[PDB]
Amino acid sequence: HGDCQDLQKQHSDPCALNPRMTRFSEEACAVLTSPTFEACHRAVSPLPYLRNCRYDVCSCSDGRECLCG
Amino acid sequence: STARCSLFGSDFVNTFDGSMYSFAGYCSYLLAGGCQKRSFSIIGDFQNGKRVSLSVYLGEFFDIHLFVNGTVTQGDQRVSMPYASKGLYLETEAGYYKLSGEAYGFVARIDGSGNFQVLLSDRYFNKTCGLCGNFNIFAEDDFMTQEGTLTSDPYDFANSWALSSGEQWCERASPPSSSCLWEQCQLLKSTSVFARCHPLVDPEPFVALCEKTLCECAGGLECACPALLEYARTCAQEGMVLYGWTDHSACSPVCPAGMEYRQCVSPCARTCQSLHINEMCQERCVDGCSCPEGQLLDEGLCVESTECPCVHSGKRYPPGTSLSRDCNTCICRNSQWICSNEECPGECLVTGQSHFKSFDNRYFTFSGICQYLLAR
Amino acid sequence: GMVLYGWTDHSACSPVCPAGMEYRQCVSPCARTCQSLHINEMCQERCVDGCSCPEGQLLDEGLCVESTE
Amino acid sequence: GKEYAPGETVKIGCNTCVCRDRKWNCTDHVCDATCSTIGMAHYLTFDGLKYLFPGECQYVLVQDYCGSNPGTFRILVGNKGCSHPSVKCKKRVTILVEGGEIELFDGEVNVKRPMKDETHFEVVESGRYIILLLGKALSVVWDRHLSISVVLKQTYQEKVCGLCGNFDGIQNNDLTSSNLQVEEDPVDFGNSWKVSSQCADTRKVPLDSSPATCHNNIMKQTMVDSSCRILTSDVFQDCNKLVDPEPYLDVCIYDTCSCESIGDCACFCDTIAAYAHVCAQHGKVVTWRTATLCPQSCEERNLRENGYECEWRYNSCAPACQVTCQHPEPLACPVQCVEGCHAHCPPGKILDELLQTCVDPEDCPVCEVAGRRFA
Amino acid sequence: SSPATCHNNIMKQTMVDSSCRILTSDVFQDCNKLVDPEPYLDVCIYDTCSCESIGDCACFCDTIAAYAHVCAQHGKVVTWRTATLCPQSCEERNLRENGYECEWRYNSCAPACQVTCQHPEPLACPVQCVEGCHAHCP
Ligand SMILES: *[C@@H]1O[C@H](CO)[C@@H](O[C@@H]2O[C@H](CO)[C@@H](O[C@@H]3O[C@H](CO)[C@@H](O)[C@H](O)[C@@H]3O)[C@H](O)[C@H]2NC(C)=O)[C@H](O)[C@H]1NC(C)=O
Ligand SMILES: *[C@@H]1O[C@H](CO)[C@@H](O)[C@H](O)[C@H]1NC(C)=O
Ligand SMILES: *[C@@H]1O[C@H](CO)[C@@H](O)[C@H](O)[C@H]1NC(C)=O
Ligand SMILES: *[C@@H]1O[C@H](CO)[C@@H](O)[C@H](O)[C@H]1NC(C)=O
Ligand SMILES: *[C@@H]1O[C@H](CO)[C@@H](O)[C@H](O)[C@H]1NC(C)=O
Ligand SMILES: [Ca+2]
Ligand SMILES: [Ca+2]
Repeated sequence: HGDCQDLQKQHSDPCALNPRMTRFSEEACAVLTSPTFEACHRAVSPLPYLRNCRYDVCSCSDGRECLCG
Repeated sequence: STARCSLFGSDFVNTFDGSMYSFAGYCSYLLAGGCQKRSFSIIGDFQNGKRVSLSVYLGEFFDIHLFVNGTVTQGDQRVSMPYASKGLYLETEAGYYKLSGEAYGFVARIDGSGNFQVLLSDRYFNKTCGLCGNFNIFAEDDFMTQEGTLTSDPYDFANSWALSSGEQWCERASPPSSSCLWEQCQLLKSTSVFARCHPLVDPEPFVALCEKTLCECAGGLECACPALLEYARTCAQEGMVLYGWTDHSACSPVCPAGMEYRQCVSPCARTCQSLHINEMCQERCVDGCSCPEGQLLDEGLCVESTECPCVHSGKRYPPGTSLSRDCNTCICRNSQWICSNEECPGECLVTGQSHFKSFDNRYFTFSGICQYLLAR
Repeated sequence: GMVLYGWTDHSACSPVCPAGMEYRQCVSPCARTCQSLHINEMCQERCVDGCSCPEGQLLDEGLCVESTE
Repeated sequence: GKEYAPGETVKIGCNTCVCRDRKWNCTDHVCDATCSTIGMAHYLTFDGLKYLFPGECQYVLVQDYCGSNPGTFRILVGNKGCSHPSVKCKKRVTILVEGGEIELFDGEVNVKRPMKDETHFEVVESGRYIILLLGKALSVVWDRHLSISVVLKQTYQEKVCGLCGNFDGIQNNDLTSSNLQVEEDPVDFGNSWKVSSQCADTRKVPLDSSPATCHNNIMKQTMVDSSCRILTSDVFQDCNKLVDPEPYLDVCIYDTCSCESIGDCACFCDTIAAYAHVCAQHGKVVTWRTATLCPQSCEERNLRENGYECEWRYNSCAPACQVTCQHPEPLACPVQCVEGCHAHCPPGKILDELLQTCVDPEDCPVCEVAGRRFA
Repeated sequence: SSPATCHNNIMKQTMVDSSCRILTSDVFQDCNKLVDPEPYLDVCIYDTCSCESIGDCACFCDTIAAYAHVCAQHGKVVTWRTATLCPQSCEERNLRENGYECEWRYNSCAPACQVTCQHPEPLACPVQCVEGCHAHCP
């Protein structure tokens, strides 16, 4: 559809706009690099899945279900 | 060039341009900060529809929380006052708690009533974003939601700025559904005390909120006076300060002792532990308080000029409280110790492996192997 | 010849006068009120101690009332 | 250390001494002194005392409104956010001589209130420094980043006060506070010269050397000591006879542990620059900058239109004040050995004022009336 | 991210992000269209947390120079070295006997291979845009 506006520069850090929730995002989205998941670290690299968690929690309104999503 | 937005009354708001309304929330809304390159943010914490605490945020590393009862923190610590740090001087002023940032540009107070004030600068023109609205002279289109669209409902506009952090999740805000004898609000429309602020601002909206508050009137004279300070401060900042109001019906804005509320006090506020440098107080009039004229201020309260205590090593001593050195001693006058010189014995120590101490005090190490002459 | 300035702030016992209680030094005896012609240049009297009421109130025969009344 | 045949002389900075009957006989001449900021937390009084005092508001460097005489000048050295020696540090200096301020901040000088006695008011830009002359005796030398120095000739003897002592020739009592009491440690001494009474005086650092940013690595503590042990390495072995590198080393250990530098190396080159500057005042010019150790260039401002006329070079210490169509007569610049980048044009075609290109002497002012440039 | 050297200060991890966010500042904006500055940012954040510099600053300028090297291969030469950001000089080797004849200058990328009495014929130098200090004799 040609009436949709083309987005300009994508923005990487969403919690540069909500600095209240910076400690919680880093603290919570850290189980992925922890011995709870240690078996799976050799099957799929948890690199993209960590920054996805950080972005999801900093950005979305209800971070309780964005964390476990 | 410097504007002013304030949060006052009980559940009221004013912006950088004038369009002013009400809102009572729960979720630490965003009061100011540019929304293309953020680089700092003022966040206003509420609780149960009230106003508790105030906080800044630099980048993503440094916090500071200021609170309404004068207690200050660090994010998880409990710092004292004044506490200068990486920029951001917390202080006190004519009785109110000031947070000054001049590298970035803003100054924020909290008075005894818990009313907030923040003054921005000219380089944020057409770039501010938060709940205090954008900063352009045109005063009507100042309800841009975070999406960028424009609305008309105060609540739908102001719910788009709430900020949540981890443990604290917040809900949607709904206007309170509670409706409702003298009309002293027109005191802005009759007396000639305020008559000179008329050609700069329009006194209608203040009367509007004043009757809104008159609806409640959970008290005798609390109905109107919080609606009256703000108009004074606004037309004071507008270019001409009112002189000698509060002499007719006002409700005596509170500060602890002395209570000498007055306009045009010098923020320098001469005390007696000072160097009496003149000429270097080029600051505008600020309302506030002080304590009469014949007294000088101490850190806690203010005392008569005859009793400024002296200081040695950070201790405080009452006048006429001579301390004793080994060699001499002298007496505290009005913050001016006056000792008399006198030669006192000297010692030349020689200890350790090879560690000397001269007769005056010079310490050193020599370590040579022979016989030497130590004194004569 | 040298009038004392700003005492009474330390230990005095507040010399008594009926209303206002604004005891102060160097007050003009002209005592401006609203029932007058606001004629200036004819207040050539030396300092006199006495009483008045703040600044925003003008004196009537009994007491002083705000300028509006 | 060395032999000296009878009748031979020696000069020490300011005075000359000669040998007479196995004892040195020589003359006395109280001459000028210098109070300076060694680095960015340490001070050096007029009689040569070193102390540590990190603060963050406006203080008093040196004034003379304290004795039983009418004051003249006053220099205030309020610094911004330098309670910790990080790279974000910035400093400001305000000078109140007769009726003006000068505001040394960032780029250059201001004149925010003209002085009625510009008859001896000069500003000179030589090397990498700026030199201010404010009267018969008073001078100020500025690095443009963080080191401020002040020179007073013998007239102001025993007549000033501040964070620089009272200049009488005794070290012991030159640590007195503003209320006529001799303190013990520098931290409670320096709170008394604070201008505004709402600063939150600095408390005290209880620990010993190697501040907390160090001693938790000793992989970083043992690189810093060797990295700036070049104060004794090979070029400074002639300096070390005349001035001892005991205090400057201890400056370098500080504000290098406590200074997280990322792409800006100025936190380290400036201490070595200070020590080298002090050597130059004793006639021991040194060269210490390599291609891999705090390198410096001055070819950027070299007339990009053509540029082949290479009119700029980096010299050892480049004698200080050179005449031009600005002050066509020698001045009294108390430095004479300014390190920096220098212009060495031939005897004719002296250097200009504004465009930084040597030109023939025609472009001098037409007249000196009203003290204007007049092209 | 932020090795154990970082995330224990975040007065240094907030000082090293903005210290080398200059890859998107004003000069490299031409490159950002043709090569994205995403992997080189992650290169810069690393080995600056874990690289304590005292008097030597090559640990940081080299990343920026590598990214500039990448850009110039795409015909988008840039100039980023100032007097207060990774300064460089080359006039030390300028014939100290006289010195007034300046034959060395610092150019943008100083095209690589020039003929002399070493190989009087063009070579195959697959860079041709070597930044450095250069000699521009007639
Ligand atoms: C000014 O207001 C603030 C908040 O309105 C007051 O801070 C609050 O102080 C109480 C008293 O200590 C704190 O309660 C304590 O919390 C800890 C941690 O949960 C708990 O272990 C204790 O048993 C106690 O319940 C409360 O957390 C704290 N709220 C904050 C810091 O947000 C402050 O005391 C007031 N000032 C004065 C002078 O009272
Ligand atoms: C504010 O900025 C926008 C975009 O830069 C511009 O379109 C608008 O006209 C500006 N408003 C004013 C009042 O200058
Ligand atoms: C030094 O020499 C001068 C003249 O040569 C003489 O007047 C003076 O007394 C001498 N002083 C000493 C200490 O020998
Ligand atoms: C510095 O300048 C002086 C005077 O012009 C000169 O004698 C000296 O050789 C110069 N130093 C260098 C390294 O060129
Ligand atoms: C770099 O060299 C080229 C070719 O010699 C020249 O055209 C260009 O002007 C030079 N750049 C600078 C900044 O001198
Ligand atoms: Ca607006
Ligand atoms: Ca002395």
